[PDB]
Amino acid sequence: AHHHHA
Amino acid sequence: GFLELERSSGKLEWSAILQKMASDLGFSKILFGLLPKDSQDYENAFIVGNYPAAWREHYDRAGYARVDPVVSHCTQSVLPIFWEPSIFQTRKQHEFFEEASAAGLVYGLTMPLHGARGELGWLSLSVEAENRAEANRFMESVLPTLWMLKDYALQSGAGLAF
Amino acid sequence: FLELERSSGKLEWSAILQKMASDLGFSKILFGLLPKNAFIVGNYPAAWREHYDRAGYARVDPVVSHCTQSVLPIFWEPSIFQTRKQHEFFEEASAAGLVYGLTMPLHGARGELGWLSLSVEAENRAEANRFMESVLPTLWMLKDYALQSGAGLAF
Ligand SMILES: CS(=O)(=O)c1cccc(OCCCC(=O)N[C@H]2C[C@@H]3C[C@@H]3C2=O)c1
Ligand SMILES: CS(=O)(=O)c1cccc(OCCCC(=O)N[C@H]2C[C@@H]3C[C@@H]3C2=O)c1
Repeated sequence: AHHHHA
Repeated sequence: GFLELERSSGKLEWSAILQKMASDLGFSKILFGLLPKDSQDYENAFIVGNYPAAWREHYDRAGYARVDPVVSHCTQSVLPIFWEPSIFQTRKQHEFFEEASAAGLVYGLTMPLHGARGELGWLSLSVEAENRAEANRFMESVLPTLWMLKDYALQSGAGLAF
Repeated sequence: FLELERSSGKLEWSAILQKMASDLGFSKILFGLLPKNAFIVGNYPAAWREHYDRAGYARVDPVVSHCTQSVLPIFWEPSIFQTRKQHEFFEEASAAGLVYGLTMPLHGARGELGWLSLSVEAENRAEANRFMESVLPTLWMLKDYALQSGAGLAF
């Protein structure tokens, strides 16, 4: 859940 | 400790310490990169790590800083980006990741770096695993440690670099 | 952290943050974020916040100068209050109940500048330090999640 893609 | 990072008194010693820390944590290849405020002079960024030299040269020649979704993410966010297939969306990004895998960079994540004086950079770390599920399990287990590491590396690295 | 990042409005977001800080053992918090007239949330005593502005303590508080130079946390320890003005400052903070705690500097991707300050209640500084160190890895993630989501909400 820590994966981010702005 | 995170302490000998701050205590290191030279880029070469510092680099060696940070390399050993990432290795000790279980990561394979790393790239720590830092630029000063409002800079896109990638060719002169403070760079440490063991990313393959052929990949680093290919990346600069192909102008990948403008393709790589990790780089654009780091300009927008302080949160980590895992190298999930789903972030390589355009054809150029898909080809970029294919090339990355030829250089051995298949599983990993990048922590954006945003310094107190506007420094901008990244701490990228690759994982060697049998599959992406295994790689993601490992990275999630060490993420709280990595989250502190990236700010200690940012603070001490920026002091040595600028 | 997800419900923080998913909050709809500032009031909901502030309430979640406050609860998360309480669950980590902190009784008072102040989150402040200036753009590149800031975004302020928390439960710091209102009279302290007013005194702080009126006294111009931003130019005295060692926490503020630390945040402009670093991304690392600073614990509120006697050794950081040096000048005379800085001792008086910490004496007044005590009157407001801000005795033990730490501040995480906030440096946003778009140049936002801020702080996440957290106060803990303890019997002595050694105990306070144990309380804070025991949750510091979680706080270290929280401050970046709060930075990213708060910057998006306020600006
Ligand atoms: C080392 S360099 O030649 O001096 C250089 C020059 C210009 C820009 C640089 O940033 C690259 C850092 C971002 C990153 O890690 N993306 C991952 C995404 C994918 C697996 C593979 C990567 O590479 C580095
Ligand atoms: C809340 S406000 O009135 O709108 C306002 C207005 C202008 C500047 C503000 O930043 C101050 C935040 C830094 C901080 O927490 N230092 C601690 C250090 C020590 C126990 C005592 C503190 O206070 C806050």
